[PDB]
Amino acid sequence: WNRKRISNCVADYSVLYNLAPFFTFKCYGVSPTKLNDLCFTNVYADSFV
Amino acid sequence: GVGHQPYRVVVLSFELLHAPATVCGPKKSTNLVKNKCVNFNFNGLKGTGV
Ligand SMILES: *[C@@H]1O[C@H](CO)[C@@H](O)[C@H](O)[C@H]1NC(C)=O
Repeated sequence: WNRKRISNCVADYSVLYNLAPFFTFKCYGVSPTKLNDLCFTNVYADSFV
Repeated sequence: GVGHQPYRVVVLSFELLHAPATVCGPKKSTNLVKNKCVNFNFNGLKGTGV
């Protein structure tokens, strides 16, 4: 699986709602609606099928 | 896709029992018994007493 480092950028997650007709969007530890209000040191995105 | 097919949504908002109740469930009332330790149910308020 491919892991992509995401850093030094502004992440607005509402744009994701135009990217894909989501079947499952579930989060652990953070509510999905407050993700625009927080700051993270580094994000990692793992992509597979 | 699944995330863009339209949906039809009905929201049923209920007002709790703080007044005389106009909307009630399909239940049948019984006779009134006074001056005796009975189990009572007044508009969904359950209890046990005289
Ligand atoms: C994905 O990329 C293609 C071309 O690269 C573009 O036509 C399409 O609009 C993009 N999808 C979204 C959701 O932006």
